[PDB]
Amino acid sequence: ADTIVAVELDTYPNTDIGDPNYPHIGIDIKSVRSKKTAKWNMQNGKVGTAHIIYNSVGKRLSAVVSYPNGDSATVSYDVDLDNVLPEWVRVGLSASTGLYKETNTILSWSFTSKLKSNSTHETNALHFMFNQFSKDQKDLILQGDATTGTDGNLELTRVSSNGSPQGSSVGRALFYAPVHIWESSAVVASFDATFTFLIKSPDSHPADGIAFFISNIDSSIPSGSTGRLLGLFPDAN
Amino acid sequence: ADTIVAVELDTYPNTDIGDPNYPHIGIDIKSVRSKKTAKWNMQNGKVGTAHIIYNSVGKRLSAVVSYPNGDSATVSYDVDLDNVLPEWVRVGLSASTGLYKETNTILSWSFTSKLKSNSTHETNALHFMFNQFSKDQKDLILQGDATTGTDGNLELTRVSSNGSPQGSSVGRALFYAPVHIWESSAVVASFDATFTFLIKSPDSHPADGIAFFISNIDSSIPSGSTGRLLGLFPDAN
Amino acid sequence: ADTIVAVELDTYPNTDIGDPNYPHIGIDIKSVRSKKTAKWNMQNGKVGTAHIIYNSVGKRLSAVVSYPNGDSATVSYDVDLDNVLPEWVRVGLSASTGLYKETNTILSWSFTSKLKSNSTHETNALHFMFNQFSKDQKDLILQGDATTGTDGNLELTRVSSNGSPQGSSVGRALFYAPVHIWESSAVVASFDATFTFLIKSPDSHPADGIAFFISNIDSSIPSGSTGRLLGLFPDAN
Amino acid sequence: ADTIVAVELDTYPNTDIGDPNYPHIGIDIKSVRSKKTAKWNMQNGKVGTAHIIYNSVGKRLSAVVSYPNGDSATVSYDVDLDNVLPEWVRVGLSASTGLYKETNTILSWSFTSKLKSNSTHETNALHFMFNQFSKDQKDLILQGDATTGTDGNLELTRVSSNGSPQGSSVGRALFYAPVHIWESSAVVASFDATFTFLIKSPDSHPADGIAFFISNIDSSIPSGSTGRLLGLFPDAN
Ligand SMILES: CO[C@@H]1O[C@H](CO)[C@@H](O)[C@H](O)[C@@H]1O
Ligand SMILES: CO[C@@H]1O[C@H](CO)[C@@H](O)[C@H](O)[C@@H]1O
Ligand SMILES: CO[C@@H]1O[C@H](CO)[C@@H](O)[C@H](O)[C@@H]1O
Ligand SMILES: CO[C@@H]1O[C@H](CO)[C@@H](O)[C@H](O)[C@@H]1O
Ligand SMILES: [Ca+2]
Ligand SMILES: [Ca+2]
Ligand SMILES: [Ca+2]
Ligand SMILES: [Ca+2]
Ligand SMILES: [Mn+2]
Ligand SMILES: [Mn+2]
Ligand SMILES: [Mn+2]
Ligand SMILES: [Mn+2]
Repeated sequence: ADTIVAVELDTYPNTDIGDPNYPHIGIDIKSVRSKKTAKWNMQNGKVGTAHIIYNSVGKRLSAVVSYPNGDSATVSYDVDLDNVLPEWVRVGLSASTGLYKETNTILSWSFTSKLKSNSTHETNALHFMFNQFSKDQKDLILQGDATTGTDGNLELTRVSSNGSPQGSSVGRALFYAPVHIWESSAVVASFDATFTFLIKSPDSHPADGIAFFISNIDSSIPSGSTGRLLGLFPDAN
Repeated sequence: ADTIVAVELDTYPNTDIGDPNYPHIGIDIKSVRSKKTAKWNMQNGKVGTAHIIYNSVGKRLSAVVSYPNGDSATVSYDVDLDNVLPEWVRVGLSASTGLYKETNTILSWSFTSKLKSNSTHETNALHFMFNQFSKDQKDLILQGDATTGTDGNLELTRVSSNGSPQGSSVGRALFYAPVHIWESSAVVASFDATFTFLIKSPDSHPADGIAFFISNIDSSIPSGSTGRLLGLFPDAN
Repeated sequence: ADTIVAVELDTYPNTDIGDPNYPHIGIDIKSVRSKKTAKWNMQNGKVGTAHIIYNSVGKRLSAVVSYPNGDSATVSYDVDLDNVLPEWVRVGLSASTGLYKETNTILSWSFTSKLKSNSTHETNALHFMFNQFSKDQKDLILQGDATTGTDGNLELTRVSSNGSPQGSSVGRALFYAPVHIWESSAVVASFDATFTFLIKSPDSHPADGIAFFISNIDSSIPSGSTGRLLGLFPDAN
Repeated sequence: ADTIVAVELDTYPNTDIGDPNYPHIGIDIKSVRSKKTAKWNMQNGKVGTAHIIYNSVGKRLSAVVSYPNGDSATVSYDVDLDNVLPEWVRVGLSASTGLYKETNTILSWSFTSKLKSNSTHETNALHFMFNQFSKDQKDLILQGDATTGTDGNLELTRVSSNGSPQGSSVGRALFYAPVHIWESSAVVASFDATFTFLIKSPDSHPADGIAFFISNIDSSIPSGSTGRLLGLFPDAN
């Protein structure tokens, strides 16, 4: 299977697979069963912002999700990603719907990675920022139901022409270049990511969420990973 | 044929095909015959730095090459790259040797592209920085004789096991991700590139040069573009 | 007097001092009499974005102002700022009102300066970005009627508590740190700036405009520089 | 008294005042007695690199010091800097010598601060990078014996005309602009700092160390804070 690290914005409490019984943000290390969660007031129809930060020194993977009204949820988990992730990875966004649904609309997405060697000034870095997604976004690998160009937005899951979300959808966007996320010789490996999203559901309850993830370079949507699996895992192990 | 925009650090006067009779910096718009050149005193065995700068507002492509003792060569050329390059590109480094040779050693390579649209705050950006090239450097596409990892460097052309450069070599390094170099709705598209290089010819009779280039995404080294053609062009037209 | 370089967003045609007879963008080199202007459709009440770019290689100072509807005005002027500006400078925004008025509201402001030496990797850089201005913005020197903290915005000129603009107002905001804008030894000196603004007038015609400027470090509003003088010059010489 | 948060590269064990009995890296929260230290093998006459990293989400301040041969020391400490520093600060470098001495030579110094608020896209940022310090370097506040310009470096403490360091020296370099280190409404405040240093003791008996610090804006060198007090603290409490 793929190797996944993710920060999940999980809109739907799947308590059968260990979700807490509320919308929550979570840190997923090789399992959908968040090593750590925090309660999250997902505000239906509002533009939210997620920030993900890690460095190899502190070895603490941190995430915050906030809305303009100031409500914010945070989660941090101590993890040495050198021991989790392959040295080269891709990074992406993933979202799903199930039986319940929501738009999983990405308005913007940036990422910075840094690999600082002992050698003096010898930082390697990758940064990208998408504030506008075009129809044919060639630096983005779109997977599953992921489309771009739709209000300048990335729709990770299916939406109808009227902006109505479809259920049992999964989709992801990976940045095209492999990312060197750690290196033997590196003093500091550090990455941060930000994305802004608009999760809107006409249902009883929104589902299933958005995740920022780091995978093996050849990572693909696991079959069946709609719903609670968030486009990330083949199962709930 | 590929579409190439390049800045050439041309170490070998091929007067035969329109080079000036001295080592020079040149701007190459779809031809190895520079639209503009400037005399360049290549310092054998020294680390030089080339900067390349363009924005879509000023519509001037500028390049400078310097060495630590302060000596520098500059060339700039008015061109609207929107009329030249496709909307998506790859950017890269190329080098060649021919009858004569030199180390085409790249010690560092950074690049920033920005696309600032109309919509308000909607910059797309890419930036990468390589101060250290690794043996297997998955965000570079290595072409021809280009290799990475030998002293943390990118050797664009063949160097024998003892640091001794080889004739009739060509190699290139393209950043893996396509680059949105322009867009109709962008207010500003800008890019700048820096690389540091070590050109050493054991005889001080160097050939043929290094180039920063921008090409069609599927650019490959044209057949028999060693020597004066710098791995960029199929001929000297 | 101060030494001023500015990009003006000039909302009011003062043809007595050489303004073209329309709103225009302009490049001001030590005079309010733009060395170069372009017609500008200032859209009353809309959020506009100005981008200013220069580098020391191309020696072309470029500016674009755009609105979300895609209307954009550009101006570029060849100028070697090494010959204009002191080596250390401050950078800022300025705006004025006269007999006519407008809000001169700055929503955001960023600036990057870069000073790259021959010495290898030896960039100096300053970057700042204000997307939110607070009441007591200590990295900003506010001059004249300039206030911050008002919707998270910088109001360069007087506005009443109901957001109504006042005439015969001038104000500016300078970034606190001196900026090293050029250096003998530098291979590349380059700066860019962006700001977003909301110019709204209830009058017949808006006045007088917003400028991004670079001055001597001790620069202050010239007395009387409300109105067409834009907070920049003591007169129209 | 000033409020100091610092990372110390402490070259001289003052066991007397709680140093461990070896050269060490330390995190100093309002006291020269580090909350956390780590053993540091200072390499006489080599260029070392220190990285300091904090974000307000993870609430862990981490520092690493390395030398080109790969050897490195790391310390991290959970602290919420919002409860420690004022909202606005200056950031700087400090060094001292005492009975014993060393070059406290800074070759480069960069810093990034970000304040990411609630409002959507509303990052405030500051970044500066000094790879070259100039004789009159108007964006640094030089305090005590600190000087700039000698080999393009910042000598934090006195060095005789022949490169020979002096005892009982103190000096500091603060970036000129106040830094918005935190804000109540910010979702994320983060900062990171890097500097490269050359500590040379002709005898290999070095004292006293270099620190990266964050202080009240009006921080000055406390009286008799040469030696073990690193120009940071008025006493060793
Ligand atoms: C209750 O059934 C589920 O619906 C929720 C919301 O979609 C998902 O968590 C899950 O995987 C199924 O598809
Ligand atoms: C003399 O033949 C050439 O050698 C020079 C010097 O390398 C090149 O410019 C060229 O294309 C051929 O390979
Ligand atoms: C017509 O009088 C003027 O009003 C316009 C608009 O304010 C300004 O250009 C000028 O300086 C005076 O104050
Ligand atoms: C022995 O006296 C001290 O010298 C050492 C070594 O420099 C310092 O730590 C200290 O504060 C005094 O100056
Ligand atoms: Ca779930
Ligand atoms: Ca040639
Ligand atoms: Ca005017
Ligand atoms: Ca000590
Ligand atoms: Mn979950
Ligand atoms: Mn040529
Ligand atoms: Mn004018
Ligand atoms: Mn100590």
